[PDB]
Amino acid sequence: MGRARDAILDALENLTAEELKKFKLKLLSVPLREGYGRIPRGALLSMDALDLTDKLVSFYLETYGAELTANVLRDMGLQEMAGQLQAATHQ
Amino acid sequence: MGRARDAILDALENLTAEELKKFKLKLLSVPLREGYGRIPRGALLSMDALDLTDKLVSFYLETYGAELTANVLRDMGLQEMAGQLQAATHQ
Amino acid sequence: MGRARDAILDALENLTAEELKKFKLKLLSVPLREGYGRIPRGALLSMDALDLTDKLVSFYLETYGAELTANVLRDMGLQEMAGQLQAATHQ
Amino acid sequence: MGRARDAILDALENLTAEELKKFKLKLLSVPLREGYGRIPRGALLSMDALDLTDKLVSFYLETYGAELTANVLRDMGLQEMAGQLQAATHQ
Amino acid sequence: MGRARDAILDALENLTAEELKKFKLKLLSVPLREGYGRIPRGALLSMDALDLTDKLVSFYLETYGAELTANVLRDMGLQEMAGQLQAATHQ
Amino acid sequence: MGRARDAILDALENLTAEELKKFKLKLLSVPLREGYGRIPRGALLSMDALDLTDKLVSFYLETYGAELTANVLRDMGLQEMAGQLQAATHQ
Amino acid sequence: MGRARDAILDALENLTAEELKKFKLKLLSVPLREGYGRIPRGALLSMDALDLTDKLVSFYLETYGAELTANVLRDMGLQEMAGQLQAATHQ
Amino acid sequence: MGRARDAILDALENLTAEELKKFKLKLLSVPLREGYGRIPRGALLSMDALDLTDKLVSFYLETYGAELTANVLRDMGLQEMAGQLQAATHQ
Amino acid sequence: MGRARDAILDALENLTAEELKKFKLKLLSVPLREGYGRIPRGALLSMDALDLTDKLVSFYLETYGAELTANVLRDMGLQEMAGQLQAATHQ
Amino acid sequence: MGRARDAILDALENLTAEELKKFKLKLLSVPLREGYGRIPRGALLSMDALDLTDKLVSFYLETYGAELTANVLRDMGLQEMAGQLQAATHQ
Amino acid sequence: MGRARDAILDALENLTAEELKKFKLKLLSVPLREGYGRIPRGALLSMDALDLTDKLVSFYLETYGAELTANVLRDMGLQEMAGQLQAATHQ
Amino acid sequence: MGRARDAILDALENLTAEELKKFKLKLLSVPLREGYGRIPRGALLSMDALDLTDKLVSFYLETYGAELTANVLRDMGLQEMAGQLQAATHQ
Amino acid sequence: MGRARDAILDALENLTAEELKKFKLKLLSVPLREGYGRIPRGALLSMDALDLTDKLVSFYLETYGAELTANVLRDMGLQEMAGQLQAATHQ
Amino acid sequence: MGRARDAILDALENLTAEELKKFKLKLLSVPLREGYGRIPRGALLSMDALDLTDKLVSFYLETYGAELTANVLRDMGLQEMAGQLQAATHQ
Repeated sequence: MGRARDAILDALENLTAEELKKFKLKLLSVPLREGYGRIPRGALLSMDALDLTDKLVSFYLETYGAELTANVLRDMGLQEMAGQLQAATHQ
Repeated sequence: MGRARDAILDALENLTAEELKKFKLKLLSVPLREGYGRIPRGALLSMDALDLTDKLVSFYLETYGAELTANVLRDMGLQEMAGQLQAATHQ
Repeated sequence: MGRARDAILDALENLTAEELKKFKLKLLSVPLREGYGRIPRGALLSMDALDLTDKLVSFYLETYGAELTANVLRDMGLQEMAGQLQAATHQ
Repeated sequence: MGRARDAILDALENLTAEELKKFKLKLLSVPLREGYGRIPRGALLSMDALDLTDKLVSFYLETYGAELTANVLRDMGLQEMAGQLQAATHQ
Repeated sequence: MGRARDAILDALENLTAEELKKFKLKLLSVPLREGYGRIPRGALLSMDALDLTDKLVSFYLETYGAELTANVLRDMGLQEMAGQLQAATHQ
Repeated sequence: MGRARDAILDALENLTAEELKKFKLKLLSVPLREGYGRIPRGALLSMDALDLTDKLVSFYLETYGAELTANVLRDMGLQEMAGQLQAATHQ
Repeated sequence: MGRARDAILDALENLTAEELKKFKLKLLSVPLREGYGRIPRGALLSMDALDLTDKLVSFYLETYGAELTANVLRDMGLQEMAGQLQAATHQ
Repeated sequence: MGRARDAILDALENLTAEELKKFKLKLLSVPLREGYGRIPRGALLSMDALDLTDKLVSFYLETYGAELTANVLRDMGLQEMAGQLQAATHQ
Repeated sequence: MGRARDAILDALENLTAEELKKFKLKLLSVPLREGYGRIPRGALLSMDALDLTDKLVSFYLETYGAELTANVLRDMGLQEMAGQLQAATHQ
Repeated sequence: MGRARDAILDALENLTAEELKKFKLKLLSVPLREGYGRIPRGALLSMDALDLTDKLVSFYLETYGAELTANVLRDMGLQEMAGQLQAATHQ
Repeated sequence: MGRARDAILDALENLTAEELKKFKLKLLSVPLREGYGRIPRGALLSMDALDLTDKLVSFYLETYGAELTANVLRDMGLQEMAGQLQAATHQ
Repeated sequence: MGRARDAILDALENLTAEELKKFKLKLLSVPLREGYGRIPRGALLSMDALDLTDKLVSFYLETYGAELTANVLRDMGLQEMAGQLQAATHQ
Repeated sequence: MGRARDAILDALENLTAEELKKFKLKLLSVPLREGYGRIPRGALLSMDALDLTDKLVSFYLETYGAELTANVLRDMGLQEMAGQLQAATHQ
Repeated sequence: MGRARDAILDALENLTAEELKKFKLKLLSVPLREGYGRIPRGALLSMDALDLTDKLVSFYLETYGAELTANVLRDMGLQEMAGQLQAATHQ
């Protein structure tokens, strides 16, 4: 399958346990493109990094999942991680 | 068949594992109108969200099931899920 | 031949395997009208849904069989199936 | 047919699966008045609530079955279910 | 013809498929008064409730057949069917 | 014979034990085309993926079965399995 | 001779024993045209697929037997069975 | 059902996790009036507020449960929470 | 007729299904006196408690059957049932 | 008679009960060569490994039966049993 | 039946889950007087309090079971529980 | 009959359910002497300790069965049960 | 049978539970050579180490199974385990 | 059974939660005598004191288990615990 399920993991494994919670919280209110669902709170507020990567690639696709992860990471301040994620996904 | 069973599921999936137990506990003593039975403790304290919503639409009807869920949600404090459920059910 | 043998089936085939046992158990102690017999334990505690519907329409007639099934279902709390059966049989 | 088989069920469905095992274990050593047999251990440790109620009303009569169930429930601590059982059976 | 052949039937149709085997097994060693033979083990372990009632009223008379059935039923614990049999036969 | 009975399995076998339960639950309320029946609740809430795909292709036709599976899958959010299901069935 | 008895056998042989019993049950109450008899309960609830096919082609004619079988199959939900049955019998 | 099961919960959620342990420890030696049992240590030393209030209303009744909770709360020092509990319970 | 066919039953109904299989397995290799045969594997590993008691009293005798059952029970650990069987058989 | 009926059995006994169902399910939709019939669904979904082996060698010949079994095994993923079957049958 | 199976439970429900593991571990190497077997490690390291007390009264007798439990409890340091057990058992 | 069927059982009942699975898995690849068959994977991965001992003594003889069990036990690291089996079988 | 099913186990049993999930997640997107299937997501995200080794040697062969496990272990960082697996497999 | 499974516990129960990790880590590289296996990292880094003592006495024997524990304790600096372990085990 696509390798985008790995580039996301390498991006979410570099987050500390404190800013992973911030990522999950901001995932609850980020604007979404039409036709895509939103992860429910009950599952979102308890997943670890691996489950979160699986769920992100499941609800969204490779391209949109990577793009959404990059946008959320950039909006919360982390610039180098979003940059390396975009570098890994685009080429 | 009515879509009110999906609305309850969308509201019970936004509760974490902690206030789901609180919801189930509050369901054991909430006042009920006449002609409706009460879910026994033996099964109530073990269902997850899916079993709970199915069982709620089983004992109570769609309209009363949604109304009772909204009442219990307001009673325990959550005004956002209750408002979402009212919006989904009424119209 | 009356169609009431079908409306009962649609009510008993929507019960889970656990609550079918509850239905059969409650059928052993429900009050009965005069002139109607009671299903013996040896056969009742082993029937599946289809045999149960056949025996219910055999001992009790169409109207009384449907009414008794609705009463037992409503007594054990299941009001959606009871209402469905009442709507199907009354008209 | 007496309704005491129902009142027992409402008492055995209102207690969790963890303490149903405790009830069945207490049932192996509770003193019995003369002329009444004891449920064999091979089947007593595998029955769920429904078969337990049926077996209790079969081995012991309605009055003594309800009395024994109330006594066992009181002995193991639960006096809410025991209280409602006594209220239902006596009147 | 005496009605005692019917009452025994009403006692053996309330026994499940597992208690009927226990009844037939106990019938091979129950003490018997003088002048009455014992059912051979070849046919006893293969007949159903109806054949069992017929042959019980055949070997033993109506009064002794009912009394023996009640005694065996009390021996294995089931004192509800035994009580019903006594009530039906004595008066 | 149509090969899309194999595609549906590939979509139902990629779901975890928790979201398969949600799929079965949402299959109880999805709108249906005229002339197509609804799977009874008693058997639907107990079958696994293999029985589910067999009965999905049995009750509804081949193309409609695939399309309904895709509709339900997108409704609950999973648009990765739904997309590959469309890719398999359409061409 | 007509080959409709082959098409009916093909339709009844591809459905499991569980819904075969349901088919035989609904054959007891399906509406019939005037001049056609009803299969008695004593034989209907015991015959297998082969005997059922033979007696369906016996009591009713080839055309009416096939059409009634298709009607019963659609009524009980299986729309794949009836489709191939009508395809075979019509041409 | 009485609302005092909800009054107790409101008392056990407004006290911190450090003093919930103190409450549970004090519950192990508080004097009890005759006829009432004592919660075993193994279960008591592990429940959270929801399980604790459920089991408090289970072992003791509505009135005695509320009274015992108020007694323990005053004993350990918290007078505001006990006063709130009396205000909720008595009227 | 000897009552040892009953006491043995009381020993084989007071042990669970996981101990009955162990009893049957150990009955395969227990030492036997001369002149007594061994139950074949094909039938022994399939019969339940009742058939086991009957065939135990058939192959062996009353006294030897009871003694062998007690020896197997004590070898597999259960001392309470073995002592009960001793008390029942010796006097 | 060829021994190829054994090589199939050695392939159907080394796969678990969960994936025997998947094998039987894919046996209902695998493409078939001209002149060969399809096993009826009613009997397919109930046969065990031995009955399945006999049926496979009956409907299809030894060569085509082995080839079809290998193809179905490779399609469903298991390429360890498929290679073993191919090695056993080809030489 | 003796009440010793009741006292042991009162001693095993009053100790935490952390030290129940210690009790079960100590039970694997405690010296045993002759004529009594040792509980196998496979089942001993998985039972809860109820199964443990049933197994203890099964392998050992009432007197020896209580004495051995008290000895093990004193061995690991818990003196008050052992004193309670001795007081309940001896008189 | 030899006692080696018991010494194996005492070795397979003294190891937990987690490492029983490891034992069964290692039994699929252990080298075998000439002329001895290998247990098929379908039945091996589902049987418990009792069935495992029975089939171990069936496929392999007493001497080789005990030797193979000890070899597998030392292979998977358990030097205690293996030594106990050595002592039990040799003398 | 090849010993490679044991080399893989020693590699998968020597890594913690937190990184076993990472291994199973990386197994969902690793490139595969042509002709080999992919483990379905539903079963892959639930099996433990033993089932994982069994199915790894099932879908892939001895050589390719070991090679794929080594490649995945190398990719996710663990160089010691991959080196040990390569040393065990190659010679 | 030997008492050395107790002394080890008394040596591992006196370890703080921090130095227990150091003990388990040094257990991964301590040299072992030939014929003894090494505990895998998967379980070694998750067991607490009780499972660790059981595992040590299982993989190694009484004498070697005690000796290895003493050597590891001396290596990591803790001398008084090693001394008391020697005093307990040797005499």
